[PDB]
Amino acid sequence: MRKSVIAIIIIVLVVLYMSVFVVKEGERGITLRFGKVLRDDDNKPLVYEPGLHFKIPFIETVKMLDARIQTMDNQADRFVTKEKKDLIVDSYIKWRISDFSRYYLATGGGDISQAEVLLKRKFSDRLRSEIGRLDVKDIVTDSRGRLTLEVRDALNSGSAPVINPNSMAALGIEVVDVRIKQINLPTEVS
Amino acid sequence: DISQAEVLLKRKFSDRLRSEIGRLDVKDIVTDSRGRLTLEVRDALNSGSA
Amino acid sequence: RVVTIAAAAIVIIWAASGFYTIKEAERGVVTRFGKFSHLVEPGLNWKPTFIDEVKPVNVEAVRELAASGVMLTSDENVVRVEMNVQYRVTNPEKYLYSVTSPDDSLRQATDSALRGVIGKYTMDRILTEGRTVIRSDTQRELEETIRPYDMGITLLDVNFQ
Amino acid sequence: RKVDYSTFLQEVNNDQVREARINGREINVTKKDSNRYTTYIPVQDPKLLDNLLTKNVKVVGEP
Amino acid sequence: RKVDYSTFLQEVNNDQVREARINGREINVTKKDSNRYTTYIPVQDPKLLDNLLTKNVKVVGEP
Amino acid sequence: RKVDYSTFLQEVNNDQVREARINGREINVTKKDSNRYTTYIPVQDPKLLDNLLTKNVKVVGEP
Amino acid sequence: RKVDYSTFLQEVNNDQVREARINGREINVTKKDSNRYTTYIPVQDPKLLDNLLTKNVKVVGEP
Amino acid sequence: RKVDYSTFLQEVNNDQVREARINGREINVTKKDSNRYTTYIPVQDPKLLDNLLTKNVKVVGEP
Amino acid sequence: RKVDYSTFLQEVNNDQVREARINGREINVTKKDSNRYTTYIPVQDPKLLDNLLTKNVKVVGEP
Repeated sequence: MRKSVIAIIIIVLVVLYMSVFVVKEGERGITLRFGKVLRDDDNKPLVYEPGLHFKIPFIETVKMLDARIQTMDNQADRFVTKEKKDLIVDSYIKWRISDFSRYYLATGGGDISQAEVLLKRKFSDRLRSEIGRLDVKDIVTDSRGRLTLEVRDALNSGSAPVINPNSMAALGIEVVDVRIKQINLPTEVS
Repeated sequence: DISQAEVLLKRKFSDRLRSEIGRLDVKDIVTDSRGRLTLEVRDALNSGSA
Repeated sequence: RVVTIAAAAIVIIWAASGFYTIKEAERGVVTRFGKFSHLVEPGLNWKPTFIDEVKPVNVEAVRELAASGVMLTSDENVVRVEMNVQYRVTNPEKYLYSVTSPDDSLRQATDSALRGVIGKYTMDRILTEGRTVIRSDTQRELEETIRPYDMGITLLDVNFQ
Repeated sequence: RKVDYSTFLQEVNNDQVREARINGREINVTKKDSNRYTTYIPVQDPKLLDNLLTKNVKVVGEP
Repeated sequence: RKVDYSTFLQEVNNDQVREARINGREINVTKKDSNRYTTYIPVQDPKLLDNLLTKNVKVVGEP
Repeated sequence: RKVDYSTFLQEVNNDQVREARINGREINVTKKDSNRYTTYIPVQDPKLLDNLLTKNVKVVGEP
Repeated sequence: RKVDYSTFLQEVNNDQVREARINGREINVTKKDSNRYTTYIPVQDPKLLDNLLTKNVKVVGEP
Repeated sequence: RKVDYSTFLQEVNNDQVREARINGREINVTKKDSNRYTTYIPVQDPKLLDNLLTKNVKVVGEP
Repeated sequence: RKVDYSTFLQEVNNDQVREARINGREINVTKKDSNRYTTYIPVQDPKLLDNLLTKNVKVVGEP
């Protein structure tokens, strides 16, 4: 009767509500099934661009990957210049997810923490490789024209459609800008 | 919006006044202004005078 | 007769919840299920409830940022320097989707540009003839740094403090 | 948005606040970058208005 | 007209108000140039009355 | 006859008041020449009684 | 028999009463010569307790 | 049993109270010798709470 | 749980409380070791808010 009709319509409505999928313009998110979302669509998993989508209620779980530039700041660091004088560099790096599938697969998890620590390690390694050849006066004078652009280009290319495994392009991340906020001296020199 | 025009006016007038007051000393700008520095600033703003 | 009254009630609630207001100074970005529907002018407006969402953004207002620091000069000298940066939001989709938290990004870019410009000049030259040249070069460096990020922010003015 | 009172204070002393409107216990706080957040007063503070005024912060009453 | 409390205090400190009728929180300010407006006290300000009397400003209560 | 608060404090400091009949906010004021009027306390004042007792004027209350 | 608040203050300033039974606004006062009366506080007076405590005048509250 | 406020403050300065349960207008007090009594604030005194805190005297509020 | 006010005072002096949520009369204290308890104010203490601020203790109001 009408009670059964009401029950069935409300049940299909709540099923639709549980199965509705929404993706915001800012971020691109792919479904997280326990077993199979990895290696979907042969090698490259689905991207799931923003828009309406349909999902199985319980076989998978919602999760989102951000799709705009992020900033990672190194609060403090210690570097040795050519003349063996310690320097403290506080710098921020801006990174954008280039390819989402490779970003998800290469990083241990979808969380940005793993990619952030990988980027921090590689950037710090390259920075300590580069700054060691220079002197503190040259560092404080024209760093942007001799350190930041060169570090960014090297980190993108990977020196020292061919992709170097050493390069960050192998990871889904891409570096868009590197700047040096603050430079400090050891307390003795200060 | 008024704000952009006000900011541009602030910048141009501040630069012109800084130049003019750097040209003069304290006595000339304190004792006898007589609308000389101010008139110069005004008619330098209304024209392309530098 | 019950179904017709129910339909009338639900469409009335639909229309009633559809209306919303946007302040005169602000603009809006409306997205239907996250597809960036369009740009919305201030006033009273209508949208399909539970379908599209509107995000308001302050465009008319002018925003100011203060950047201060102990900074190293060319002649192995440290100086405390303060600046104020005035900027305003344009093309709000860029301000909303290009960079997370554009204000913090602009603050960091301002600090970096300030360091870059102050590194070139010596202490006494700053302390005496700073305002003009330091402000001009700082503004140029800051706009050059902001440009690649392609945020909606337009740099209204930078002034020495 | 709800923000607690302490960080509102060290934002005031670090002059990131531009306009504060106090209808009752609550304060409608606007930052210099035109971001607004509500704050709740835990208990009446005689030094609050003095600190707000000395930092050249715009203060608005309510009907 | 409504004028903000901080602006009113800046006005009285600059010798621009003449008489102030205080009705609880509400204050009816009359400037020296015969312009009248209304302001509201945000929170209990002990310094307000002292500032008003110090600057030779007429103060009038109401029933 | 109603007299404002500021002039009443001026009279108190100039010593032309004998006794003050305080009834809540209202103050029924009698001058030293037995002149009667009424003044109003606009906002809670923390120092009026200090000056009143300093000038040695008979202050009374009302049930 | 009711006594002025001011007169109460110069009387206790002379060390002449012993007990002060404080009942809200009204106070039951007994002098050193066993004379009892009632006095009324015009407004809230913070210095009252300090003056009464300093001069060894006993105070008692009421339920 | 009720104990006079002047005697209470003197006894607190004597460091002989251990706990004081304050009920707004009321106070429930325990001496160091396990003697229980009850006293009253005549009028609000922050110096009371200051004296109890500096004397390391337990203070107890209740819902 | 419940904790004495003086206990809270000496506790915040030694810097091991983190979050203090003020709901009018009541206080919900959060310790540095994730311990939560409840405290009550004896009487209005102006020094409380200042003391909590100077020791970098988060303070959160409630509607």
